[PDB]
Amino acid sequence: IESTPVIGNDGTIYFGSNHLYAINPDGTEKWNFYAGYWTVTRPAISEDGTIYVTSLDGHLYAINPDGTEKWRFKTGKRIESSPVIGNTDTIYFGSYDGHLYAINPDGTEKWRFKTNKAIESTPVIGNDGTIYFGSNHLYAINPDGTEKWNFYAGYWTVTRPAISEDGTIYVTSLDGHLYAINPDGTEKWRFKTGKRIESSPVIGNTDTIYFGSYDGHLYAINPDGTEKWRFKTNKAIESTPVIGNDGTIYFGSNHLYAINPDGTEKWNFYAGYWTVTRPAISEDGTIYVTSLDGHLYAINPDGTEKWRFKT
Repeated sequence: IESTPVIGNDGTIYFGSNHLYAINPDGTEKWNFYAGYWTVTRPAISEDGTIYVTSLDGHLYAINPDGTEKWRFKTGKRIESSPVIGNTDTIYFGSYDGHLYAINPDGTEKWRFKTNKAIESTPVIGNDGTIYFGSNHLYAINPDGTEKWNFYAGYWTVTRPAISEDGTIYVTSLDGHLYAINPDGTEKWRFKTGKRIESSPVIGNTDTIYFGSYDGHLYAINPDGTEKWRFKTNKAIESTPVIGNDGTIYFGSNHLYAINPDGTEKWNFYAGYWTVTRPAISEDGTIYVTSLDGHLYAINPDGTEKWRFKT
């Protein structure tokens, strides 16, 4: 499976399925990290430049900025959860054994927090260091490894949360709700769509909350829980949207869509015969996406192709 591209602070683009490629912004290959047949996730990158990915066969890899392996942490259990960093360089990821793992920067385990469901989603670190993850419900964990609270969207699984500047926590649920949750874990409001949601919410522009639906619409929800607009496409939106520095809302599905803050279409980018990943956007405004045959595309802000890369 191709991962969402990630842009390091220095502009390097990291992408790939079971190889981790590091690409310079001019489209040349910098290095190639290979860990075996297993897909690795999009990386999280620490303040000191260490690159972390999880592999499907249960490793957390720490990789140096030149692509050499620094260490590996082994669990022997499936990982679909992409790692995140917080609380002074701690690395967290979810396991199919049901634990949230916390790993120290030296590759030793800090703690593991047990749950009764596989954690398939990416954890989220709040400004106060709370670690959140969505699975059979929304879990909030303290940095010390103790439970802070749990929020239930009834019976149904929820996505990883988005957290606003004012501390509101948002998740979507499989049955089609967007939930707004207060910092203390109590429900603020809910918004119903009546169709499946697998897309996670993102916040941008004037605290607006965006998510995709299996009805094929991109939804934009005001912070009071009322609908701002919906944008129709011909295919379920299963991936999570992305907000650029100019407020454009992007999402990847059968092609790459760019939507203006007002809900109108900005442009469409097609990657030939292939569906595409979630995009990444660089500070200079270049958009990156991978097609499912493994082409990394660099796309200018106006929707024209800047370059493409496949090894």
